[PDB]
Amino acid sequence: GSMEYEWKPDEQGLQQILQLLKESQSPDTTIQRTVQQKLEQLNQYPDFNNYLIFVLTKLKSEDEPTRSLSGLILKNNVKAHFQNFPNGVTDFIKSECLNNIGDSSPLIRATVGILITTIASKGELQNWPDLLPKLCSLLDSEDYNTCEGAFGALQKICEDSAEILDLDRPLNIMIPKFLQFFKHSSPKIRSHAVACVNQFIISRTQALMLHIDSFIENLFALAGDEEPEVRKNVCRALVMLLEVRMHMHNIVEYMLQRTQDQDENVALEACEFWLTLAEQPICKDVLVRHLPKLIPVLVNGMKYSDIDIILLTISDWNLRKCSAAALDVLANVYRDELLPHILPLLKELLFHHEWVVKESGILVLGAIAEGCMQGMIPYLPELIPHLIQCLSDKKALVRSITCWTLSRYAHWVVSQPPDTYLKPLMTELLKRILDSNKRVQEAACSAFATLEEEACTELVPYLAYILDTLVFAFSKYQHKNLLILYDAIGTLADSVGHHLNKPEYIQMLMPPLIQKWNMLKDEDKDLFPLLECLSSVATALQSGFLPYCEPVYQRCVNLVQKTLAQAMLNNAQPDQYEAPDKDFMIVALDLLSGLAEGLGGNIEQLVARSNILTLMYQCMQDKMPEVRQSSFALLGDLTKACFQHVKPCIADFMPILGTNLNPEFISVCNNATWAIGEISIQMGIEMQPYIPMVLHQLVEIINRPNTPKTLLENTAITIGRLGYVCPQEVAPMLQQFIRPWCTSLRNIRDNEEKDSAFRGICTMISVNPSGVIQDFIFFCDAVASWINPKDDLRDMFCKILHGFKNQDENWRRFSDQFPLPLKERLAAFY
Amino acid sequence: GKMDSRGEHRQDRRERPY
Repeated sequence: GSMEYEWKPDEQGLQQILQLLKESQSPDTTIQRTVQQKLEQLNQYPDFNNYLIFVLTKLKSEDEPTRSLSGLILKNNVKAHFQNFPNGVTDFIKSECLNNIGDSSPLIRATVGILITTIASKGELQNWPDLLPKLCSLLDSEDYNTCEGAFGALQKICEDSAEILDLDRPLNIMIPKFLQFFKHSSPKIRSHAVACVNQFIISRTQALMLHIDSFIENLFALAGDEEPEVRKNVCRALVMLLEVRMHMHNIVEYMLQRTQDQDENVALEACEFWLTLAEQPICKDVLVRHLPKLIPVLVNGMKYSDIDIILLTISDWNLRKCSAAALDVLANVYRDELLPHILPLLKELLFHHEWVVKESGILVLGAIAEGCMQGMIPYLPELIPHLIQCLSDKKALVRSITCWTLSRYAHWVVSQPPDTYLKPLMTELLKRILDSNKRVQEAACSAFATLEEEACTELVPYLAYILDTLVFAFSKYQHKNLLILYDAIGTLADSVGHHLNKPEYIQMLMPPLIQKWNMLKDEDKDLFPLLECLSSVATALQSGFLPYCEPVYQRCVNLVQKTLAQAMLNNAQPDQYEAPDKDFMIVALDLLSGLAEGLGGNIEQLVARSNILTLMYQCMQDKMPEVRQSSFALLGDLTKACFQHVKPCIADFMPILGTNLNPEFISVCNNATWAIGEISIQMGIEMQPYIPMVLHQLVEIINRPNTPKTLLENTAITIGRLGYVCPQEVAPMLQQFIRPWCTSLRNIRDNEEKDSAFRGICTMISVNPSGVIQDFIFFCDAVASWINPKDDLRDMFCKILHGFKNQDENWRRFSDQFPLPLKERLAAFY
Repeated sequence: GKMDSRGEHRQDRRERPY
């Protein structure tokens, strides 16, 4: 009795909708494409969705391929167009979907379930607030399909939306009910519970840390459960808890015994545990014992599955990748200390005949290279040739993995004679780069890139064959590997530097890049790598690139102009104008950057008669850090190129860099900092006024923990130059910045930047000598960094530095505290 | 010089499984 309610449609649209569904099930394809569009077009009503769900709930006298299809098209009508949703009509969807879930038919259960989940995750958890309490009340079990359906709905809801739940904070009452179903008889319910709870563990919410003590104790009881899903969610829970928590004695045996499970998915869910463990500092003194059982298991998984060989695409994270990664982080934890565990296996598999295993062996060699590098060197002189000859294999996977794994020992290959190792590697590598198989081209290129990156100037004599084969591949490649070809040539010019500047090498390399240059338009995204490629090439061709400087420079300035214009338009009126892709600015600037770094003063004629400085001053204020990074880099290159044109704009530049000194934008800060450096050595004494704005930030930056060494080096050079030109304003900070300055300035070459930096510090010390005394050790340390100093600089060190030593009794007790080689190098050199 | 997303990009997109 009491009170009730319901909804009733009419015989109007039900017949037409039923004909549209019965014909929307037609075996023809044109009928599906027609009727499905007509139904996605008959949504202009507020009542239509109540028609569909009326077919789902009350139309109990109709075949299920029609009912479930109606509910599914309702799913798409809510998930798709939900802004024009009638609220009162959707109420019927809420009540009917909520109360008709325990239907005995599994199909209706599944479609209603996905209706509830899509209504929740697409309709948010706010507008409908009586859903979760009624689901949790319906969760107290009855028959079977009821609590299982509402439970699964809570699984997909808790899998999608999770943070938002942290309804009077209801999760406190959720966990015990899960625990009530945590010791359930049916395995599926439990597998739903574990996966339900596994979402709120990495988020380390405040509701679980109270009900966790017995939670995990109970979690261990599901160790011997048979349903692969239960093992999946449980092992998942342990892997996730390994990151935010520190029974380790038997869990290692359960996991290692479970790593060889019959299901590769579950074995993966248990395989991430080794990554999460090897990341934490606990793995050092807990994992070491039972390893000889672990290593072969990993190698047992590192072979390609029977499934994956046929799809060659592959997935993106498998037991293969997870095993290789686990072996990676473990090798990085142990360094040379894992040779015994593996070496017999390598000696075996590396010379097998069934290649499916040999591939695994070569991959394992690639997996321990970075980790166990120092202990692997002695075995190498025989290892590489077997890989060299392995490059001549006929099967593709072994050839490619030979390219990459062979590429991983680029240092030892290039740190030995060339005609012995580097020449044959380059030869065969180039011969397999021109392959009929795609992955061999891409992986062989991405191996050549590393080979040049570690080889550098050793590639000068062979540039004819290198460029010949690489441009043969240029005209012979496709598109997805062409990006990596641009990578290879860019890394080339970056590696072999100026020695590229020969007219016939230009005749090999430049005609195709000019063809690709001419055929492409400005709105084509493929210009992103090309310019970048040319950028590095513009660094190497130097003055030989003069005949083509005008058009390239012009096109870059134009691109910048257009992009900035569009930016302004989107800034003034979003609803009418378009927003641009600012990736066009950076790359352009990069080229311009590189252009200066290739031509120097030869760019003069171009920089004056082109309103480009103003464009830079407009770029340096944008929102994305990338354009400030690249724009400041260009500012440095232009400052060292020509300063007769930049001088006035300097007045409006230094304040910008005054606010662009921020470590949160590392990629920018360095460049910004570097700019000031190249400014000071050009501004001379004129650099005087702008000091108090940049200096007090720079010194605070140079004494920071967890700071990249490149930023401390460019900051060091900047402070040095600011001191060389403005010693009276920079000098008093010596007690405050002298420590990490020379502490970090030990890992540099000897040219001009370090020279002007040490001139600056020498003038600043001659002007304020009181600052460095208590830390003078460090200074002497830095003085041990010079191998070829100039005459005047040498005099600067030996004369005054001699003054400190001449004022002879205490410099022994104070001197014999740092190593002898530097001691007698300073004592004999200065 | 420049903490280049160029050099870091072309370094990252070098293909490998390990």
